[PDB]
Amino acid sequence: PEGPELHLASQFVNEACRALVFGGCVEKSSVSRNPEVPFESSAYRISASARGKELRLILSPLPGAQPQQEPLALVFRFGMSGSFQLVPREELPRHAHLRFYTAPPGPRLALCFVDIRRFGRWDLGGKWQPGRGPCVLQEYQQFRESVLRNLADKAFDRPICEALLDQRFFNGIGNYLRAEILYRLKIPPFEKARSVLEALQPELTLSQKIRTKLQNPDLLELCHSVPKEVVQLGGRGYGSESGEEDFAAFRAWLRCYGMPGMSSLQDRHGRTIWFQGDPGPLAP
Repeated sequence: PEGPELHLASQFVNEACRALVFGGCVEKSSVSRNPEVPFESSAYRISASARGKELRLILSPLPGAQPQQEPLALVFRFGMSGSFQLVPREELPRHAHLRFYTAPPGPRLALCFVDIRRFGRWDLGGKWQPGRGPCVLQEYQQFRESVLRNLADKAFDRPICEALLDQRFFNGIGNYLRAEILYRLKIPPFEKARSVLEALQPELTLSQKIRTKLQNPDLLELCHSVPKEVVQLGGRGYGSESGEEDFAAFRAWLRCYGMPGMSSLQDRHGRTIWFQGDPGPLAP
């Protein structure tokens, strides 16, 4: 998955669980190789936040809840088929590998992490993955400063289409985003990364920026604004029944990835990069 989805998923959990009270233990399917979640509370609230391609759930016991339980955070990585779904207790999805059940007050429901392929993972604790940089959606300024400050890193000797997938610097950018981003600026996917960013190495006022930056956004600005477009398009459809409608809108939003006429190549990782025109000097 890519940044927009994790963000939208987090929004869904928070909104759906805002007034729900969960209780009991957190159940993991026997088949799941992920860790068991030591937790038990008669009444707790679930909240979530996202950062790049990671979603963090926080389980917070309500006052009076028993037995004594400290808040617990869990960080998830969705994988190809992972998702969060809120369903009726008697309709648990066949591939629900981690489940949280609502407490007696009101209709019995279950928040589930569903993942048929089981590529998804979760770890105990609220610590984000070591080395992942700032989220391109929620931490734009920190994301940008970190890239410019570390341009000397060997990560930028690779072609731009490959560096865009390096989560140490572009946390949240995935295969369809790098294609759409590069297409907006018509930047050859195999141009040396540092070469495309070098020029970017309380200065300009708003009037100056409006005159020379507004209609000429740079690669780093788009790493934030492009995925933000997907977030706006997605609205509050995650977790609902508007899946068909949402994918149709996403399909229409794409300008390059998997589009007719567009060229395609395989990077050193085997991932397909879509582009239009010149592939670049470092093309395989």
